[PDB]
Amino acid sequence: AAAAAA
Amino acid sequence: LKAGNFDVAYQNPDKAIKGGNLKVAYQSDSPMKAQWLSGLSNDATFATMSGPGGGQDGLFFTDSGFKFIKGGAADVALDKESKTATITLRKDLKWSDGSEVTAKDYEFTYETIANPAYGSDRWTDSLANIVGLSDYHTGKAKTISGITFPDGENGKVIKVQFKEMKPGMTQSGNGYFLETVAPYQYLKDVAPKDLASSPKTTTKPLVTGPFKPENVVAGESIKYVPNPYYWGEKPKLNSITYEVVSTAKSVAALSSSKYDIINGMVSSQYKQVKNLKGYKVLGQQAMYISLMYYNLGHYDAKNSINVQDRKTPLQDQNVRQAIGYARNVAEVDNKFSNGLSTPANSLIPPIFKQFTSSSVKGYEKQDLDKANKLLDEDGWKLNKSTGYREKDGKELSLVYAARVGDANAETIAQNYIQQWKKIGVKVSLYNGKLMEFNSWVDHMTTPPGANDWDITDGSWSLASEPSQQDLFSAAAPYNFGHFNDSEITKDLNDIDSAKSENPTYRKAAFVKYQEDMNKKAYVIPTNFMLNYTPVNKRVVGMTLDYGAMNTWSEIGVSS
Repeated sequence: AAAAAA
Repeated sequence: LKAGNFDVAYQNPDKAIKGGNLKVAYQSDSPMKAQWLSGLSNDATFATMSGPGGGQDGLFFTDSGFKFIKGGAADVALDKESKTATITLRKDLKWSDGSEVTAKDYEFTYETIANPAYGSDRWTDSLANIVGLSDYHTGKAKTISGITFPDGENGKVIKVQFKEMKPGMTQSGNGYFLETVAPYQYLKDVAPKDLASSPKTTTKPLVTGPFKPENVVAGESIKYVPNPYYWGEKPKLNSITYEVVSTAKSVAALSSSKYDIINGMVSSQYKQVKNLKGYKVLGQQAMYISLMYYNLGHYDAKNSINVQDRKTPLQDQNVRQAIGYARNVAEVDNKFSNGLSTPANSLIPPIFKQFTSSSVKGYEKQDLDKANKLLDEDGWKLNKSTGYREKDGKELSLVYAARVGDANAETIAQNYIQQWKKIGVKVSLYNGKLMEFNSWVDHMTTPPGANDWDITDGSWSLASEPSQQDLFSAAAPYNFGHFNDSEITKDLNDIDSAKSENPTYRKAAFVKYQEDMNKKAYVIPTNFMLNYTPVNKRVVGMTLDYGAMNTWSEIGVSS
C-alpha cells in the first residue's frame, strides 16, 4: 500500500 | 548536486524577469483525470500535474531524504510518551478563496478515505493504527475518536492518537498519518457518493498552493495563476500552463520549444533529448529498485505466512550467490541504459542517504570465477560432454520468468542466460518467451504461488518511507519467492522498533538488513535508476533536488 509495481 | 553524470539543478546564468508564463507538460498516452482531493485521486499523471496548486494540498516540508522538517503549510511533531502526532497548521494557511484552513479540513481528509461512501481506493491497514479509525471505517463509529482538536474544529491544531508509534513516522509517505487537507466548508453539502465527480473537486477546486487552477480542460490541461492567499513567497511567474503530451509528440515539442519543461519522459527517448540544443537535461536518483527473485516456497493465505518449502537447488546459498555473481548487470547497463540504470549494491535506493550506504556490497560486479568456485565447492560438478553442472546425478537447469517491459527486454534476458551458461547453469525462458506484465503479476501474486519458475525479475516504485515489511516479510504476499528466515525477520523488526526512533540506530538496522539480504541471497538487487527532465535554457531556478520546497514560487524565466 506504499510501494507500487513499476 | 549530481545524479550520476547529470546535474540536479539548472544554474541559469541569467536573471529572471518579473512575470512570465511557464509551459510545462507531462508525458502520458492516456488522458489526465482531474481530482484535487488526494484521497479520491487514482491518476499519477494528474497527481504530478497538481504540483503548482500544492500537490493535492500536501502540508509538510521535508529534507532531501524526505524526512519531515518544519516550515511548510503545517508542522508535525511526534511525542513517544503520549503516542501522538500533533499537526499545527500555519496561522495564515488559507484556501484559494481566502477562507481559513482549519483543523476540520485535516480531519476531513481522513473521512474522504475511511468513509467508504466517498469510494476511495486509498484505505490501508496502516490507518487502523489510529485509535478509533477502524471503527469509523466499518461504520461502527460516527466519528474518529483518535483525532482531537485542542482548539476546536476552527482552530489550527490536530492531535492524532496511535495504538503504537512507528519510527517511519518521521518520513513523508509513511502512511500512518495523512499529509493533506480537504476544504470541508466548500464540500460539506456534496453527497459523499457525488464528491469525486463534483465540479468542486475537478474543474473548480479550492487549493492551498502558490498557484490555483483558473481553468481545467478535462483530460488535457490546467491553466495556473497566482493564488493571492498563499502563505509563502509570491511566485515570480504570472502563470503556468500544464498539459499532457503523448510519447509520440514529446521530442517534436522540444524541437519546436512548445514546452519549457517535460516531465515523465521515458528512458528510451533520452538519446533523442540529450542532443537537443536549447535545453539543459537534468537528472535525479529515482525512488526505485529492481531485483531478481528466486522461487523457494509458497504462500499460505489462510495463515498469512510464507513457507520456504520448495524443492530446488536454489535452496543452497552457494547456488543463489553464484547465479547473482554470474550476471553482468554493469555491462548490460553500459550497453543499453544511457546512464539511466546503474547497478544496485543493495535493496534500498541511494537517494535514502539516511537508510543506506554505498559501502554495502552486493552483486554489482560480475565475478564468474567466484560463481564457478561456489558451485564447485558445493558439489555442483561440471560435465565434459554437456557444459553443465551435475550433483547426485541431476543437472543444474532452471526456468527464468523474464518479462516484457524494458525496450531491450529480450536482449537483456538472453545476455543473462548466456552468462549463466558460462558457470554451467542451464537457464531457459518461462514457456520459451518473455511474460507479459499482467501475466507476470498474476503468476507472482496468486496464492499459493507457482512451482514452474525458478528465477524472475521485479521492480518497485518505493514510497518515501522505504518499508521493506510489505515486500519481504514472512507475512508479505509480495514476497514472491516465499523465503522465511529468522535473521531477516529480526532485521525487519529492528528497522521498525522503538530503538529505531533514533536515526543513527535506524540507519544501522537498514544497513545490517541489506547486508544480510545480500549474503542470504534470497533476492539479488539489480538496478537503481535515474529520472531525467529536459529544461529550456530560459528557465531560472529549476532543480530536481527533492529538498527544494519552494520551486513553484522561485522558478522564473530569463526572457
